[PDB]
Amino acid sequence: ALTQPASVSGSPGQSITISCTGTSSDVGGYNFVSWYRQYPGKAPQLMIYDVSRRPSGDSDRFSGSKSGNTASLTISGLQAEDEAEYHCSSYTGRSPYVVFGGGTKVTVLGQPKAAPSVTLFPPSSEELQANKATLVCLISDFYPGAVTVAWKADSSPVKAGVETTTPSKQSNNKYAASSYLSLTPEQWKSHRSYSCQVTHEGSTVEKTVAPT
Amino acid sequence: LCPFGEVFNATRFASVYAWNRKRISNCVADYSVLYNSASFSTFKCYGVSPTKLNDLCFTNVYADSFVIRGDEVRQIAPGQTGKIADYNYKLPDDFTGCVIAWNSNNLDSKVGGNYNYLYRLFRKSNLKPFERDISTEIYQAGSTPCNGVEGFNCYFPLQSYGFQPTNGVGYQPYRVVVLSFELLAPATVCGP
Amino acid sequence: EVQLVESGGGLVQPGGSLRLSCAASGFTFYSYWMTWVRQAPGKGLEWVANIKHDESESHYVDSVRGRFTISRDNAKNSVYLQMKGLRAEDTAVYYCARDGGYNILTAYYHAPSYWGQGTLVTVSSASTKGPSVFPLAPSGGTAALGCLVKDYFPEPVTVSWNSGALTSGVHTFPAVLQSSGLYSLSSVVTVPSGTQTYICNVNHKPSNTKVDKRVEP
Ligand SMILES: *[C@@H]1O[C@H](CO)[C@@H](O)[C@H](O)[C@H]1NC(C)=O
Repeated sequence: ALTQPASVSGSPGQSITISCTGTSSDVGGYNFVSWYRQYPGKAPQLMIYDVSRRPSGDSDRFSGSKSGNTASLTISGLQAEDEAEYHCSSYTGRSPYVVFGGGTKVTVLGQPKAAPSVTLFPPSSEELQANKATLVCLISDFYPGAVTVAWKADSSPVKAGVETTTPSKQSNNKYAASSYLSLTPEQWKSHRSYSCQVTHEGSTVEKTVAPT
Repeated sequence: LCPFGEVFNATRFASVYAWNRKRISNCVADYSVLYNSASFSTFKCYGVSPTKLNDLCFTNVYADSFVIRGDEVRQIAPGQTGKIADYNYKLPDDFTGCVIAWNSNNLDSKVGGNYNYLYRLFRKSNLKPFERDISTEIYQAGSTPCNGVEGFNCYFPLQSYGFQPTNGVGYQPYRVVVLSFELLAPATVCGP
Repeated sequence: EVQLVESGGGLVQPGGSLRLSCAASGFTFYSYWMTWVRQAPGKGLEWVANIKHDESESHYVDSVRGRFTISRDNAKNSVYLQMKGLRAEDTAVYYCARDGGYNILTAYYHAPSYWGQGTLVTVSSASTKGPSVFPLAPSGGTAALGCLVKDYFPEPVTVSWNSGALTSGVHTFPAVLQSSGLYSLSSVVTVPSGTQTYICNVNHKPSNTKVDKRVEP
């Protein structure tokens, strides 16, 4: 409902800014923007409310502002322990009485950025014989651990049947993910190719597979 | 004869946090006339039998009056808990008197809400009996001072009833009169 | 200090019922609005319901209208979310929070402030089921071949290669949860680029399934 970046990264000591765009009937209509921090497996914690106000000294390195339908959260003096998910939200005065963005993962860079290595497997012929078809896109060794994966049949976007994992930290501290596209055998044989496109840090990697 | 109409037939009633009081003395109180005068939906007494009221003498009687939801008239009584009894209008445990109420939807509701009638929602402690708290100081729920403004752990202490004529019966406005029967001193208010 | 102790939740089948509760202490419960928020796995927060300090008002997200009921017992300092007709899309961690509310008199909204610890609600029709294992054949000086371990329940699965002899270049990825309610994962080995035979051993104890699959070009 609100729009925020999937992920932002900064180096320790720097400031980073997370934008959060809404509409005239929420971010642009009230001064009721709130920002929450959430660590894995923990409940959200209110860091900023009324666009720019701090509940406590725990938000001393946080600041907020708003222009038009976009709010911004800035974290200064970035520390390793700032790695967390940040959620913007706004009152709407109607269902949903509170709207959220999708959450932003902040990465505090601890190693050089690294592009995902992508491998794409086509459906097994044994799978085809079982009246099944799965495309398997394996994504490994990327840092920061944030990736968006798009599927294409020929060159058209494919949305149904897609199941992609959240990234998981490898033992080398880089990240891995995988995405699956399930198809009928006929769907698989009736296209010329399928593609797994993985976008990472504004750069996209693509693998394509074809029936043979 | 006690001028009860000055209280019961008042054109406008107070909000319950700002409840009004009229001292009544030096007059004959006829409660069978009061009871049959109107369509009261609540007429209950404490420390006295409602049906033996016209043979009683007291020093003074105080008539407190305010508006609340019909579902809150039950809180206007000794020994009750709830935001109304705790923060707005509190009767002592040994209250002697009567509580009278009637539906006022036709007078006190307004299309699109009548927001004039208020109640207190936050308070640092419960009212003592017959205490009256009109403060609008921002309520400080946490350790941070509120600086007179709303915010985190900082609440404006009053809330509006939104009395609309389409409200359910529990949520319609009811005018309430609490007659307190005081006896210290020669008696100045007797039944007939 | 404020405490919100969440209770309830667990695993049900579609169409089942649950009741969540939140028990408050450290603040005067009946002065505050309460709010429920949910978070599906890997997703953001979603507002679910809210209720006024006096239950005189309660709001619900559209997709739970007529299925969820928010309520509160002020004498017990508790707020409740009654859930009926549960659907798989209702699977989430559910949080109770304080505030979330709106004062008509001042037009001021207090943001959800203190939050319960969360409780997991899982709505699933899946039943124990052993995986089907399919070889993922090969075709930077190295070749990737693997095993698709598909359509099993519940977790976990164990995968090794050559009965544990091959451990280098082996990356077993964490599972997806499909919309059928079943899991799939993949185990891939990167090997030097017709000579060595590569075999993956898949073990699913809940179904007492064991399967070895040879992966060849
Ligand atoms: C209010 O007016 C009506 C009509 O004249 C009368 O019957 C009633 O007694 C009055 N109220 C009181 C408390 O006397």
